Amino acid sequence: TTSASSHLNKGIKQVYMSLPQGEKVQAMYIWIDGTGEGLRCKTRTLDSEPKCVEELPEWNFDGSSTLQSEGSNSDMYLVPAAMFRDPFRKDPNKLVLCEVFKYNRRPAETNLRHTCKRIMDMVSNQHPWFGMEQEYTLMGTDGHPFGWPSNGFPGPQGPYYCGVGADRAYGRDIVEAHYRACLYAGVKIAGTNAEVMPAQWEFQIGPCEGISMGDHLWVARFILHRVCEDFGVIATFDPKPIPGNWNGAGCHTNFSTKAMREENGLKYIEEAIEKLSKRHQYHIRAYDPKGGLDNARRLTGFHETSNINDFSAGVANRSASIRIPRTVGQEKKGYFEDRRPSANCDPFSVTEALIRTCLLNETGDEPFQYKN
Amino acid sequence: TTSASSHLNKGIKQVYMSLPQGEKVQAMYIWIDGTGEGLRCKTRTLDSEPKCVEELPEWNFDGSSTLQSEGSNSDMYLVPAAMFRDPFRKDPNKLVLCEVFKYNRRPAETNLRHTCKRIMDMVSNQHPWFGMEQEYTLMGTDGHPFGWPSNGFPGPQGPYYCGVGADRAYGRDIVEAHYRACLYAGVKIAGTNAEVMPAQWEFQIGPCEGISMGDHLWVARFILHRVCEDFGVIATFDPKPIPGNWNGAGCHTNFSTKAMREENGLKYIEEAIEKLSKRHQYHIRAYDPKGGLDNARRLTGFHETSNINDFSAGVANRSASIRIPRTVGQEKKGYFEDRRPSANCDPFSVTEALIRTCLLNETGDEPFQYKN
Amino acid sequence: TTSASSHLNKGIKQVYMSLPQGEKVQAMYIWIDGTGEGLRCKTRTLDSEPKCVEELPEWNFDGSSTLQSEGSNSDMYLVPAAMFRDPFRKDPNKLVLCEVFKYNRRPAETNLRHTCKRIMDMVSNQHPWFGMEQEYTLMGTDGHPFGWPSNGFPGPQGPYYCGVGADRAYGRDIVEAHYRACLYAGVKIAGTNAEVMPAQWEFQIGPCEGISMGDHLWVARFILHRVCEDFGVIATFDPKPIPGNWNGAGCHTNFSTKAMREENGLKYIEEAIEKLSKRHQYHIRAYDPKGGLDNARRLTGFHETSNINDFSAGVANRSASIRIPRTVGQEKKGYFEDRRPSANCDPFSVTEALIRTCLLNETGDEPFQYKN
Amino acid sequence: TTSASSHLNKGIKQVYMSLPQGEKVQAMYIWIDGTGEGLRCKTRTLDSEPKCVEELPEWNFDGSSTLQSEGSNSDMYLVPAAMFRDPFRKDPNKLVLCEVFKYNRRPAETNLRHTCKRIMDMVSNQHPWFGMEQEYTLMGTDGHPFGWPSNGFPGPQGPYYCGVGADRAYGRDIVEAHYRACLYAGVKIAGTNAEVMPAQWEFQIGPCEGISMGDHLWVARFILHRVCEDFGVIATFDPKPIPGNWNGAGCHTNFSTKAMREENGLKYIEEAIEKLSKRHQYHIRAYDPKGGLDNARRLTGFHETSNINDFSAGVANRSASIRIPRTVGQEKKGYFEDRRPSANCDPFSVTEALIRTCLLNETGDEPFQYKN
Amino acid sequence: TTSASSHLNKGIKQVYMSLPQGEKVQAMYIWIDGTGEGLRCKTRTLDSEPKCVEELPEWNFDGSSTLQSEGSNSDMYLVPAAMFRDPFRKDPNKLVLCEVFKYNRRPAETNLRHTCKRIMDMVSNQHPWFGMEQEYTLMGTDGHPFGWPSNGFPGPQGPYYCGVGADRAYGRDIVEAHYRACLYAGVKIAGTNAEVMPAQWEFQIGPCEGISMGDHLWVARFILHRVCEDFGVIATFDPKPIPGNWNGAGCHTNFSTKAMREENGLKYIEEAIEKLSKRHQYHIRAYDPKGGLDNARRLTGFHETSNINDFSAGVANRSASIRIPRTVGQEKKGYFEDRRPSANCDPFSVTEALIRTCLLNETGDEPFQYKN
Ligand SMILES: Nc1ncnc2c1ncn2[C@@H]1O[C@H](COP(=O)(O)OP(=O)(O)O)[C@@H](O)[C@H]1O
Ligand SMILES: Nc1ncnc2c1ncn2[C@@H]1O[C@H](COP(=O)(O)OP(=O)(O)O)[C@@H](O)[C@H]1O
Ligand SMILES: Nc1ncnc2c1ncn2[C@@H]1O[C@H](COP(=O)(O)OP(=O)(O)O)[C@@H](O)[C@H]1O
Ligand SMILES: Nc1ncnc2c1ncn2[C@@H]1O[C@H](COP(=O)(O)OP(=O)(O)O)[C@@H](O)[C@H]1O
Ligand SMILES: Nc1ncnc2c1ncn2[C@@H]1O[C@H](COP(=O)(O)OP(=O)(O)O)[C@@H](O)[C@H]1O
Ligand SMILES: [Mg+2]
Ligand SMILES: [Mg+2]
Ligand SMILES: [Mg+2]
Ligand SMILES: [Mg+2]
Ligand SMILES: [Mg+2]
Ligand SMILES: [Mg+2]
Ligand SMILES: [Mg+2]
Ligand SMILES: [Mg+2]
Ligand SMILES: [Mg+2]
Ligand SMILES: [Mg+2]
Repeated sequence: TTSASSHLNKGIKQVYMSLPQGEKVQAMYIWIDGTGEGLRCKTRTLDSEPKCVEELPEWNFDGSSTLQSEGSNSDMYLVPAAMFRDPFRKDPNKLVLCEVFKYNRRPAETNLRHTCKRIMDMVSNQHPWFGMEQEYTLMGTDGHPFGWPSNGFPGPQGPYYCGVGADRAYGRDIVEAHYRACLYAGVKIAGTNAEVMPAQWEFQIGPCEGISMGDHLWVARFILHRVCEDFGVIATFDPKPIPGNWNGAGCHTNFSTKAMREENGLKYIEEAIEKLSKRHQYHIRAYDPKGGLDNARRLTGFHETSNINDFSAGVANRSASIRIPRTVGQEKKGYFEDRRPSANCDPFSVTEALIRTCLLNETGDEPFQYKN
Repeated sequence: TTSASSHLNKGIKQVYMSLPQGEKVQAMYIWIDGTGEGLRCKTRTLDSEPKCVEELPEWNFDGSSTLQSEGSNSDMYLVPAAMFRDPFRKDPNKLVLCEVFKYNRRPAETNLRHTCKRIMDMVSNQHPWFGMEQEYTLMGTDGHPFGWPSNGFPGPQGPYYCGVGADRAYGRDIVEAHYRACLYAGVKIAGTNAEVMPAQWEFQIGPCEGISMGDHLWVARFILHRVCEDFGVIATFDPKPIPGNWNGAGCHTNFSTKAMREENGLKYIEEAIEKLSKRHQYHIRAYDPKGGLDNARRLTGFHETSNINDFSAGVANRSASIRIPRTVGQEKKGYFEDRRPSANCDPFSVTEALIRTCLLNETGDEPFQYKN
Repeated sequence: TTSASSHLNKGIKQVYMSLPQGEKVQAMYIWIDGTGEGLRCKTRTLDSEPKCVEELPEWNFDGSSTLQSEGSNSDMYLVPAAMFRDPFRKDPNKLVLCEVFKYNRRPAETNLRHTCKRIMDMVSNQHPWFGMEQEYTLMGTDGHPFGWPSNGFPGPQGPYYCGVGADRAYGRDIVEAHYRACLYAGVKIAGTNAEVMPAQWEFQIGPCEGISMGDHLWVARFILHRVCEDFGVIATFDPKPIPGNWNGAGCHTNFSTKAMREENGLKYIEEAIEKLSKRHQYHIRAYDPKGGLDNARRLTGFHETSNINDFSAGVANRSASIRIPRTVGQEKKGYFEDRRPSANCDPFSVTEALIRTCLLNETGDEPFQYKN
Repeated sequence: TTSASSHLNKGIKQVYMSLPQGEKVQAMYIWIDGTGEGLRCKTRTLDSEPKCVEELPEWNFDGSSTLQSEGSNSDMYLVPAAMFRDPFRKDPNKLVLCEVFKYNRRPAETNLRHTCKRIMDMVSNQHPWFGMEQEYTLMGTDGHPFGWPSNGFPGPQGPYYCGVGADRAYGRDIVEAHYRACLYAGVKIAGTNAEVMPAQWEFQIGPCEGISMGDHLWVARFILHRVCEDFGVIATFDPKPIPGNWNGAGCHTNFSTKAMREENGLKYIEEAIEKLSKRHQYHIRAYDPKGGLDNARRLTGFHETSNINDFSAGVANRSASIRIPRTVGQEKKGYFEDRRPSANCDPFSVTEALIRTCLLNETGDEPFQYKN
Repeated sequence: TTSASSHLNKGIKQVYMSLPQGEKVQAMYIWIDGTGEGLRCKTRTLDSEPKCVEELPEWNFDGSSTLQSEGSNSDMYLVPAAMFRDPFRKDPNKLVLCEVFKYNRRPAETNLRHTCKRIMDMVSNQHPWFGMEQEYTLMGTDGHPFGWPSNGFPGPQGPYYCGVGADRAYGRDIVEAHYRACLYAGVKIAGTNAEVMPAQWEFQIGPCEGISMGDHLWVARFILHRVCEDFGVIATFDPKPIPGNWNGAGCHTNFSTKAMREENGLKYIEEAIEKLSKRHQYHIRAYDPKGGLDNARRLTGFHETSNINDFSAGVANRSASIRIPRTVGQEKKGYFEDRRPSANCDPFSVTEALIRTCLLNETGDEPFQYKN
């Protein structure tokens, strides 16, 4: 059910961690791996506490161990990009998110922040905002959802959405610890709730400005993985973890600009939606690390989902693939929600695709190569 | 016996919860389900601590999954009504109880605090007071009462009422934690005691004036469910959890007015009882969430219970439909107790029916006209 | 072996008990039930901290559940008698001992404090002092002594009296916790030691004047029951728990008066012993809740016990019915010990009979009825 | 879970049963108790092997222990009615089914065979034939269906009907043993199959003539109970053991006479159905051991059942109350089926009601007192 | 629950017991110890198979180990009295029941067959017949009844008497094995049934003539003990093993003579009843191994038992001290039943007392010496 490491005595760990540290500081480097969905990390000591992200050194790792290079020139580079406070070691320790490069100082295949930042630099004038809702399922060490009957199923759906009670919610300790850890670290977490099927949860981040959204999301999921490791369970972002009559997991994203946020933005929202209506296949390709075969499992037209190759829009409709909140419609200003993306999406890719389609008016099936 | 969640290590949870929070504040929203006897909740972050229930925003939820709407017009509203301190995440965090309205901004089917408040407003002058006694049973995850022998029974009744000892009281930790948490939160809890069958307990709320009774009781129920979830057991309000020669569970209500309290209260008490004597079927219908089917299994005439179809009153008689305390009878002032309502009743409905029948001098088998 | 409640996580309980209370305070009422040996309790909240036992209101309970009345007029009365401060909830909470009356406002059958206090205050001038040694057996939830081999026995007696090893003493945690709890509450506890048979212990209380003996002993018994409930074991006062070649349980009593305790008090000690020599059957009947059937199984002339119906006395003779300490004999001052009472005796009855026979002068098979 | 008795070593019992018997013989008596749905048994020793049911003597039992009489005149009589070979002890030992009589020689309250025999005798010319389909569910000692996940459910329905494999058929050994034992005993068992709900099964008895149908069915039930006791599981005939979206249990009955079995009997079948369509309420009341409240939980129009308050007929319609097999319809002769009776019905009552309504042309609400 | 020796592999033993024996024969001796209710046994080898009990030789044992002598003159004699076939080792091995004498060749204290034989020889001409019903309870090694919930109780009484099913009959395999072993051995066993309390059973021995009754009953007790040892459980004959609202155990006895058996024996039956009605205390003293202390705990007036201090008679009344079967009453010949003796009685004493009081017209509280 749970891993062997979770059966050790944690009082010993607390006793050891209670010791005073001294004068030197710990820093943890984190980066994306070659599969486009994993994460890796390492630790090193520093002589004094940094005050900003740009006053700490670069590093390197062995690329042949993460299938990002060959043995002859396995060396790769790590360049810091953003830093936060460390909730597992407390102040003055830090967490560092880095960018990958090849031995010739060129971005790696799975490095998309490089282009996303350049794209954001152009529209900084109107400075949009993003907010995403991440869903996940807690799994045991034997390949079954945590807390489910051994080789069986719980009752039918209907009582588990936003439920309270020992027979209606599984694993709230993880959620509470994750919430507090994100708040302490400095990730702007906005809320949480339980999902339709048991052992399924959700948390939301934002609104975030420009490039910071992807960094915030990535650090949040790193923290989730670390906490789950502490408790001895597994967190998975698979879009369809359990086949059959059980809901899937998505990553709905909310978007707005200054024009929409101002008075009478509904017309701008409408024009943006009409622009989006003509790039369905391009966006579907963008929203998946494997081109869309993963999202093919989830999007089937039922269980509060729309069809893979059908575009629609509406107000208060949760199966339209794009919806306007009723309050937003009534007030004639706000944002709109896109609910095609999958749970294992890449925030940089999704955000860049949306920005390109909406603000730069470009069309086709291949992104415009370069802009000044 | 106990849930899998209860077998995780709680020291980790404690160390995570001991971190400083910062400047943000957490708030939990609670509302009543579409079946009339369930609860749901979810959380959000706020920029600063509120100091009144009128200075925090509204929200919404998906009604399709709570059995109160359909997909096309699923969205529903939430309007805060009362506020308390959060005992699970201490200050400055809060918890909020709210009402439910549908898309056209009309009260939902299961919302009755609206009318209850509207009528308490017009009855205000008499300053009515209420007090209620809630009973419940503790159950394991396998469907048997907590602590009972596996596929068996404990000894016969008689030594379990207000008992002390490892062989006479089951699950006192839950009770102690629940009472302390209620006091911290600010609910008007008045006491507790053990009941006739083992693993059965009770707590009392009040006295409180007017509309506050319902929200106090509902918040106490939510706190109990949360504490039981933390410990890994289930709390049920079923009127007849175990068939046979075992006691049921009820919700005795106490009623009073300023005239009955100041002096010569028996004169008003007797006439109120007389007026209540001729609305038996109406009150029985009001006291149940499903028209009275559930209560039929409890009220049978024995086990210190009155019959369903018979009305009675007396002094110090615990087998009647209405009881008058001996001290009240002696001192000529006080209150009287109604023993018909079942353990899974709705306080809003109960108090509304009581006020209508007693103080408004109404009659008939139908709810009265819109106003009074 | 141990109860199911003992297998819950107590860190959660401590965390919930680690919250501030506020302005309101809790009081726990305790009284003796209709069997003459059981205890019951209830809790209620007060607006402010009481300063003396005279500030507490009276209360009531349902006598049909406790086997002391009928459902028609089950209601009884509770009137506080003594007050201590609660060691399970810390300051400013309290626990209060009460005596029971019938609905006529007269004492109940098992209420003996009423006459005991009246007799005590009639000889108060003499300043009588009492001390009692209470012993008990720790039992598992399956009906066997705690820590004993499953269905087996430990070695023969001889090494367990005041043993100091893991193979010589069973359950010292309970003993230490009980000692500290009594000291914090304010009971007049004087010492403890392990007994001849494994898993058997004893504690001493006194000396205290007049009517305080019964109150102190009863409150100590309640505290022991609560602590054992916390740890998940059972404490029993049965005079002969294990049949065969194993020691029994008794409650020796020490008695003193101002006349004695002075220079050459041995004269009065011997005079009182001779006076007591005449009422053996009366004292034997008094010393047992059920007239002496229980004490028959213990008093058999073996294991340092005297015969049931044979009176004897001597200095430093532990096999006699009455014993005088050797130091008392050497100094010619002090007290004498009565070894007849059984472990489940009633202090009020025992002390009243002792004073009747020693300070007052009474004879015959019945007590003097006209208040003396 | 399974019973404690099932964990003993059965090789010892086999070794003991291998002993040669001798010249004495054993006989087991079986009868119905006061609840109307229970069986009891006991054993006697005989001097020689009987050749027919006429050679066995009468006996008696204490009726105060089966709630069938009072303690003053508790004696009741047993009169043998049918005989079979014993499959648990093998030849020459016997099984005997008996009728119950009162101390004054009047039939007991739950003795319907007495009237059924006369009713069947008065219509011996037609040579009626009957056939019943008994459905049942296997349960563990913990109260859940055998083989189901602990506190959980198996997959949705559809693959279990007439299933084969370790994951779609639970407990086939019991079915095999029961079939073989019935064949050895001499009961007319026609077939068996697995049912829609996992752990649910069915077996068919018939065709039998006249009064023998009830005897065969009762003996079959007894043998099933004994086999399940040997294996350590429980067999329940409750119409609706699991609430929700799961199948119930019925006791469909097949009926025909010589005229119907002859050529062009479809006319007789149709007129019988016609005259049967008038006494729906009477037949519903007769088809229940308690009166019909039990069958109300199964007949609701769902999962291949007709509504309790409506009467309907058809050829291939399995949702109607009466059905006519397609083969019968094509060939113009045969039998017809009744699908109303519940799983825990009494065959004597069912057959008596069918005969009275169809062949004796009775009408009204109360049975004709004498003769028909 | 079950003993360690019952967890061994029994196939090995079964393999070993299949070896051909040879020309030697084993014989096991059985005798009653000094407590008056315990059995002992041992085995020896014989050269040839004996044909009658007179061919077996004498033997001896060490009485110091059975508390029947002292260490100096410890030797005691054994004299064969009856012979049976061995069911545990099969033919041609034997069982032998013996009498006990001390070193000077006269009966020991607990040897009553010596006197019973002479008393029976005195009245041989009347051909008395006896029959007894033995009740017993099965227990685990932990001290609780076999199959009972761990530290709990099953449902209330009512369904267990003569029950069938996994949930209402505990340990039928032992009953079956004991029945078959007795039949093979040659004991006159007449039947068996399940009793009111779960795990309680009964078997009937008779009708035996004269002195053979005690021999048959003792051998049956021994066989039951050996079978239970094989299965790993304990059989206890205590009259009241479980205090409370649970049935006790008795050893009812049935008696007749040739005159009673012949026509119009009712006069002799009632004559004997009236003759017995005036020696209640003497018979109560004789019907116990310790003067009647044990039986006092069973006879209390309820649970179909008569009061210890009263004598009664009637027809078909199971609450009286004596009873005449309704069949006997309807006819004018038969037998009568005495329900006073306890489960742990001695058949020799019971039969001797009945004969002396009913056929020798003895009087007083002492037995007449020598012949009558
Ligand atoms: N003006 C805005 N621009 C972008 N995102 C916004 C804006 N206002 C709110 N959001 C985001 O919308 C999200 C709301 O998600 P959620 O409450 O789960 O909506 P729903 O449950 O109705 O899909 C929040 O994460 C928030 O950050
Ligand atoms: N004047 C009053 N008006 C209304 N309710 C009152 C008044 N005084 C006391 N009560 C209520 O009466 C209740 C007493 O309940 P409880 O003591 O459990 O009743 P019982 O003694 O029948 O068990 C308390 O919850 C309290 O709030
Ligand atoms: N003057 C006195 N009057 C009454 N009791 C006394 C007096 N002096 C001591 N005692 C009591 O005698 C009790 C028994 O002492 P204890 O240590 O048990 O000695 P022992 O075990 O040898 O009997 C103590 O609890 C003490 O309070
Ligand atoms: N001529 C007949 N008269 C009465 N009953 C019959 C006749 N022929 C067959 N039956 C009965 O019909 C039943 C058919 O059982 P089954 O095939 O399970 O029914 P279904 O086809 O509805 O599942 C058998 O139990 C059999 O005894
Ligand atoms: N003629 C008789 N003389 C003596 N004993 C008899 C006679 N007939 C039957 N019995 C005895 O009756 C006993 C059976 O009684 P039982 O069936 O237990 O009756 P119940 O259970 O109603 O008390 C047998 O042990 C048998 O020895
Ligand atoms: Mg959301
Ligand atoms: Mg959304
Ligand atoms: Mg109350
Ligand atoms: Mg009350
Ligand atoms: Mg001492
Ligand atoms: Mg002492
Ligand atoms: Mg069928
Ligand atoms: Mg059919
Ligand atoms: Mg019998
Ligand atoms: Mg009998």
